[PDB]
Amino acid sequence: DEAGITGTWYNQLGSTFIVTAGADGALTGTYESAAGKAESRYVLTGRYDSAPATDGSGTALGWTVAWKNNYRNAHSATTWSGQYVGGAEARINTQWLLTSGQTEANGWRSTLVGHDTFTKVK
Amino acid sequence: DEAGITGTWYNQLGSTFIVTAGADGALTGTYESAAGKAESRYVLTGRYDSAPATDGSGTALGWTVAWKNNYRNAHSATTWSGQYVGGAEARINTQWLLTSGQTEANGWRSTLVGHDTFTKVK
Amino acid sequence: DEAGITGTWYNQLGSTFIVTAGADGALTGTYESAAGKAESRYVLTGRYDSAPATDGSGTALGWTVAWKNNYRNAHSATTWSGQYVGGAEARINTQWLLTSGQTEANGWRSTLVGHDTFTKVK
Amino acid sequence: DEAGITGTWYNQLGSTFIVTAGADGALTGTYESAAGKAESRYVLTGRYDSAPATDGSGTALGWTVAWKNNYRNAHSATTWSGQYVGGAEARINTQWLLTSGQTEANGWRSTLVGHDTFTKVK
Repeated sequence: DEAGITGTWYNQLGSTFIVTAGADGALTGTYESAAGKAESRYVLTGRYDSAPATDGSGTALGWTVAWKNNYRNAHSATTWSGQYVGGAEARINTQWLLTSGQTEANGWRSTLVGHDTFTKVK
Repeated sequence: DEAGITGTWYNQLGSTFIVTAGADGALTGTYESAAGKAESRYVLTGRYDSAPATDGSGTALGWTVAWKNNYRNAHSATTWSGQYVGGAEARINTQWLLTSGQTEANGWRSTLVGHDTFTKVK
Repeated sequence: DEAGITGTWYNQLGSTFIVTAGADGALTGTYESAAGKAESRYVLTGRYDSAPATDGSGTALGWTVAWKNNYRNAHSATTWSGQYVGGAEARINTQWLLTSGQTEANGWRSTLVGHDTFTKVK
Repeated sequence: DEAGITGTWYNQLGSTFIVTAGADGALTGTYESAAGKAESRYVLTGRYDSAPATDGSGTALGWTVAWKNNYRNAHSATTWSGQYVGGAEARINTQWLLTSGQTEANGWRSTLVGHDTFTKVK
């Protein structure tokens, strides 16, 4: 599934995730968000299970983007946790957490949760 | 906060997170879980906001561990999203998502959510 | 939106949510899950914002089901948090948390997170 | 555990949750938040597993508050999912989701996640 994961993915928001999966579990790449306080591409890094089971289960993975690049600093970071499912309609199904830098008093309002689905077309 | 983040952290479960923060936002390191289907150390990678605001807000960050190393393969990955708060009781406050590889039919039961707090002592 | 919310909704799993919205914010009804350790109907109760803004924003709401009825006891409860959006393709968009009764030591593995979308057809 | 749950609970934010647990799984009561856009008391309703297992596992429960009362309308609702653990340091351990009414375009930024722990003292 190194082969399966590596490439360009798109989510339902129009965001673009470009990733290379390394042989021993690394994910590296760039993320471009169609939504929020984001412009251009941001570095991403993450991990995947390089030896998934072969019972039709997906391949567990995750990655993080900190929302800082040369154009913008959104004082926040998102992590996506999910799985890759291969085949003719290959998908990466995720849930994510977006934490923004807040005072310790405003900690309760720091973290958004949502869900993105990534496909190889759009 | 490169300085502040780099080092060894412990959570309320007894887990140990060793991390180096790089100058332009990288987090690399190892994670050893006191809980779950985990043995020894696992690679982690993530990102942090290398230029946080200076109003007392924390520093947004996240990282991922895929639960595969030479000893075990738990067909799963966790991502932690949170923030570093510095000072005499420095903390990394997080929420996490743990996704396990599942059939597409069992997707609804794939992802656990929780929260860990990391400190420099314990 | 009392009118809009009251009725029968279906999610992407084939589950059926029957609800009455009361004038001062109550939600009462029954839930029948197509997934998991569930049979027949279960009581639900919840709340909604009975005076939403009129800028095209949805109507905030939530409800809980404890997974006990005469046929089954799954020692667990789900809560759905989300919003009702009206019109020709009316939707209730939700995120949910499912907590299962666990020992205090297994607390970290107690809570699943996911997302359901409800429609008036299927 | 009807007995155990019924009463007044306090969380780490100073919020106060007053609840009655009914014999067949109902939770009714009032919630007063020390945090956020909240004043005075708000209705809550929820459910609990009225027949938990007796292996030391907690009692699964959840409830919802819509943030509207005579004083304020915050166009939002929170749901808490968690468990009651009895004994000399009785606790209700929760994760919560707070959804705010948003346009369908801003749906991705609608829902906060966090965690509250409730105790019988403070």
